[PDB]
Amino acid sequence: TSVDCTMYICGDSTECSNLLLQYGSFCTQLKRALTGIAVEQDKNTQEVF
Amino acid sequence: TSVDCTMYICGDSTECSNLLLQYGSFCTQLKRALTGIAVEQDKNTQEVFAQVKQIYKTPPIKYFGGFNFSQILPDPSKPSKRSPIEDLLFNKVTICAQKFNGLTVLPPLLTDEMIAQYTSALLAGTITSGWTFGAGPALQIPFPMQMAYRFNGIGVTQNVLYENQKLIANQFNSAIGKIQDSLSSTPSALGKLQDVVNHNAQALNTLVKQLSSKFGAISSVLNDILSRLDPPEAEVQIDRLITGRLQSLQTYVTQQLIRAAEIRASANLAATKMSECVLGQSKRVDFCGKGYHLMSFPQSAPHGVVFLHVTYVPAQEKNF
Amino acid sequence: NDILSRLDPPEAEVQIDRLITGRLQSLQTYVTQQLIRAAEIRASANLAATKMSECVLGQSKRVDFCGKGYHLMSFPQSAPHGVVFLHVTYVPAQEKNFTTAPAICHDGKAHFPREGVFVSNGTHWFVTQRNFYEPQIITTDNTFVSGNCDVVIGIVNNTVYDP
Amino acid sequence: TPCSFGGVSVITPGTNTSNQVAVLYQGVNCTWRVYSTGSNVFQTRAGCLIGAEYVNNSYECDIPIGAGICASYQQSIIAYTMSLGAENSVAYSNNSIAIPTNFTISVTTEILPVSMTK
Amino acid sequence: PLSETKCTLKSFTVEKGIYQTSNFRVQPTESIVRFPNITNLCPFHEVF
Repeated sequence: TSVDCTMYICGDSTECSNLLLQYGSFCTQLKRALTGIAVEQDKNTQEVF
Repeated sequence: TSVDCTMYICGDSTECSNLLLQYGSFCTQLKRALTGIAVEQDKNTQEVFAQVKQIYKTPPIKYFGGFNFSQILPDPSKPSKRSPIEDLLFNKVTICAQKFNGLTVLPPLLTDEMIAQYTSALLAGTITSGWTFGAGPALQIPFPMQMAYRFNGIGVTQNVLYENQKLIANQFNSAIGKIQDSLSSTPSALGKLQDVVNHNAQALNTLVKQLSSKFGAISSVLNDILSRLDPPEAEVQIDRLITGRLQSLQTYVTQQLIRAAEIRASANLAATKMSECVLGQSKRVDFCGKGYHLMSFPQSAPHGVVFLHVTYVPAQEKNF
Repeated sequence: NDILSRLDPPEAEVQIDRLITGRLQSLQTYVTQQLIRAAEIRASANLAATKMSECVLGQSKRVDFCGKGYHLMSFPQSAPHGVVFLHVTYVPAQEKNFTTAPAICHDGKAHFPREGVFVSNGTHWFVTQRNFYEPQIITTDNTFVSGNCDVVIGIVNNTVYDP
Repeated sequence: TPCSFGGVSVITPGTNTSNQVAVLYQGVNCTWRVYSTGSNVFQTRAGCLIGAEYVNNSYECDIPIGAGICASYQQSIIAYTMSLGAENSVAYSNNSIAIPTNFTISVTTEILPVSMTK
Repeated sequence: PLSETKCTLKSFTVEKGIYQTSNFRVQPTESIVRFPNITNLCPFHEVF
C-alpha cells in the first residue's frame, strides 16, 4: 500500500497545506517507511519462491 | 546512542524544566529504554564473536599442503594486525555538531583489535585443530587429514582428495585470489552494511532538524519568547513546543526499537552460523553456502561480519 | 470531580480536554511497548518449542544447539512463566600425541581405513576412531584398496594380516 | 564551538563489601574543567575516570568501562585493560595427532521464558 | 556519589556495576557583546 499525506490530511484547500508546512518534516518519514515495507514485501517472494 | 531528556527539550531555562515536571514520568522511561538498547547492543557481539575461551595463535611455518592462506591470516608487516581482506572491507566502508546537542554516542566495549584477535584465534583453531576445539580440548590434526574427513562427510570416499590434492589446492588458491577483485569490482554487496549506517545517521539528522519547527508556536527559538511575551501567556507556546518535541522523541525511540529488534534477530542468525558453519560441517541444505558445504571462514567488518563459504559442486555429467 | 464542582461547564472542556489526550497517549505507549515485548517473547517461545521438538524428542546433530560439546540427552522442567532444560552432554578429558600417515603401502597398493585414524606408538601401527583410543591390528576388513603406491604423499610401508 | 556537557557514572563494588567508589565522566577530557582532583586521574577514550588507579596487569572483566577498559576491587579500585583469555599455542606438525583416552559427561542448564502475564 | 546512587536506585543496598546520574554541564564565565564601531561623527556639534 501507499498513501498521500497532503491529500489525506487536507482536502483541496491551500491554507491547510500551509498549516501542515509548519510541521513540515513529518510526511517524508511515513512515505519512506511505507515504500520500505512495499519493497520488502515485493522482495520476499524472490527468496521464498 | 544516549540522549538527555532535558537538554533536548529545553535550553538553559529553568521554567521549561518546571513545565516539563508536569509530565515527569516520560523521559525516565525513555532513558531506561535507551540504555536497555545500549547494553543489548554491547551484549550482541559477545556471543557472536567470543565463543572460545582459549585464544590460539598460528604456528610460524606454513606447510599447509600447498594451500595458501596469506589473504586471511593477519599480516605482521601491516601495523594493524588485520588481513588484506579486512583492509579492503575497511577501505570500502566509509558529527561533532550531532555530539553537541544533547545526543551522544558511546564507544563499544570491545575495540577492533580485540575482535581481530578473536577472529585470528578462530581461524587458528579451525585451521590447525580441525573442529574438535568447539567441544573440549583442542586436538591438532594435519590439514589434508581434515580435508579428507570433510570429503567423507558428503558421501565421497577419502581417496579422491589424496589423489587430486594438487588440483584441489590450485582450485582453492585461484578461488581465493578471485575474491579480492570480486569484492572490489562493485560496492553493491557492502551496501548490506551501508544501510545499517546511514539509516542510523539520518535518524538523528531528521530529529536534529526538527528543532527549527513552528509547532503551532510563534518561533522555534525559546528565549526570545520569554524576552518578548509576558509570562502568563508564554505557557501556551511553551507547552505546544514541549509536546511536539516529546512526540518527535517518542517516534525516534519507537523507530530505534523497531530497528533493534530485527538487528538482534540478524545477530542471533549470525551467531547460529558461527556455531554451525564454522565449528562444524552442517548438513542442512543451502544454509552454509550453495551446494554441498565443506567449510567457512569468518572475517570482521565495521559493524558486521562476513562469511567465506568454501563449497563443492559437480561439473560434468554422463548418462548411463 | 473537583474541576466539575469548582468550574462552570463552558470552561470545563477548556480544562478537561488535555487530561483525556494525555491518558490516551499513556495508554498508546503502554500498548505499543507491550506489543514490542510480546513479539520477542513469542520468538523466544518459538525457539523453546524448537528445542522441545529437537533436543528432547531426538538426538540433534547441530553443534552447540543442545548443549556444549557432543549432545546426549535433555530433560525439561517447568518454571513460573518459563521452562528450563538440563542438557546431558559428553566431552573428552585426556589426550595423547601420536604419529600418522594418510594411507598404508602394501604390495604396491594403497590402503585407506574404512573407519578410523592410522596411528603409531613408534614401533607398530594401528587404526582407531576419532573420539577414543582403541588400537587394533591392521587386517584386510578394516581398510580398502584403491590405486597404487606412488601417487599419494605421505604413505609408509607396512603389513596387513589376511584371515 | 559550545562547551561540552558530561554524563556522570558511578563505579562501585558491593555495598556489603565496602563503600569506596569511583566517578567517571563520559566524553569529558581531563588530560581539564573537572573542578578538583581526587586519588588519581585517568584519561581513557570513553572519558575521564577519578577515584581509581591504573595498572599494567591484565585480568578478566567484571565491571565494564568502555574501549577495552574494566575496573575491579582488590582495598582499592583498580582499572586495567581487557584480557581476552589465557594465551595458548598448540603445536602443529605434518604428522601429529592428539587422540583422547578418557572422557567425562556433564549437565548444563538453559532457562527460556515462554509467556508473560496476561 | 554512593548516596546519590542509593537515591536514584530507590534502595539502600546497591548491588554492583555501572549506574547513571546527571550530567556535568560546565557553565559560562561571563558575557561578551560585539557591535560595529563609529557613530559616523554625527554633526550635532555644528548644530549647537
